[PDB]
Amino acid sequence: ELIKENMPTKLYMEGTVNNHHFKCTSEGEGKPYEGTQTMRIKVVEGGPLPFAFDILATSFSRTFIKHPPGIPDFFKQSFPEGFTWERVTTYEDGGVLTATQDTSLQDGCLIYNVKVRGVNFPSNGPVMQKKTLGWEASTETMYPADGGLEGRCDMALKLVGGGHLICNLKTTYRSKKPATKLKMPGVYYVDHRLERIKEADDETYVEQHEVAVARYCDLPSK
Repeated sequence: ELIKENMPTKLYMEGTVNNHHFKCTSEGEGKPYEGTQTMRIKVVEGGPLPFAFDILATSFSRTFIKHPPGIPDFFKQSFPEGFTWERVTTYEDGGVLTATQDTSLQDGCLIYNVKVRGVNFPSNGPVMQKKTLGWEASTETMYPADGGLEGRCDMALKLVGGGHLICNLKTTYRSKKPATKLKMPGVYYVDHRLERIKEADDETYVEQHEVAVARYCDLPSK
């Protein structure tokens, strides 16, 4: 329909982490019905960053989740109007990262505008010492609430040396489409894997790939 089998993306990000101002742009494409996509990211102001890029990774694309037929796709249904989200990520060592995003569809292209704000990352911790090795796979639970979706998950950042730094994510996804036009899902789950494919020049160029698939819980009941 409006969301084709192949779909290009463009993203504009602006933020500050521990008072460090920066900007990024990216471009990618993916297969929205297959749940895959790639993003090529450039830090265009404030580079090289004094924190691990990993903490921005999830801020760089909900349309590219594979929803099987029994699960109404909130995000795909939101077009042509699009949707927005806002998220708080709380790291167990005190860093907090907040992000808000607008998603819109313009002349065949998904356009993302993202504002990020990070505070209280410990100067001695692995994020500011850039001692991280990317994210483990994780599962996000989606709960319908008041016309929108509440996403919740935990994620863990691999550390150089072994071990993980754990964080908790809370997101609220809201549609710009009128609620009369949206079939809401029930509770469901999204499994994600987000991998870095390439990086250059002290993380001022990064290429990421995500795969994300929605499912219900297949565990037996009574």
